[PDB]
Amino acid sequence: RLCQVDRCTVNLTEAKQYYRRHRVCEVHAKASAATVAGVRQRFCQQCSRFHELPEFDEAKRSCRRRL
Amino acid sequence: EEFVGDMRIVNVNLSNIDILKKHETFKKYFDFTLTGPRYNGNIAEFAMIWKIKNPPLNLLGVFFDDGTRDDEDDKYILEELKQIGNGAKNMYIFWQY
Ligand SMILES: [Zn+2]
Ligand SMILES: [Zn+2]
Ligand SMILES: [Zn+2]
Repeated sequence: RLCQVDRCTVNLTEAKQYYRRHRVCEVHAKASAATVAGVRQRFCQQCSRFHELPEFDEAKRSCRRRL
Repeated sequence: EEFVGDMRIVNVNLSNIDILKKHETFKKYFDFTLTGPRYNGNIAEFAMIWKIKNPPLNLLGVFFDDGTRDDEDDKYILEELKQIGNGAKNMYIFWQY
């Protein structure tokens, strides 16, 4: 229970440090959507955090904030 | 100086990769456990994970100091990485000897 995606049983112990630190597996970090705490979310490339889908435009990998 | 848009290409020569473990700027972004030179798709701890394709003998890594980009192993050779800065002000290219 290290990946934030509900029911993801990937062993992050053996993942790259990036994934272990941000509590997300490679596939879930790149998924257009995933259920996190019962809510459809996407792993924001620029923030390295899950946000709810309304914070993104369509299929964009990063949320609307221009950093 | 070499530029692609508003992005400066900065070649950095190191006697070994261990020097970057003590570099105030770069130390958070390298993954020193990884074999073969990596680039970062974003700005976060340990973010330099994406295998650079067919790297030259002495390439140690690439760090883009801003923006996000396509994040995949064995896709982009070094010359192609210069084209996907996407808002990076500096592309640091780390070399040995
Ligand atoms: Zn996962
Ligand atoms: Zn975001
Ligand atoms: Zn982080």
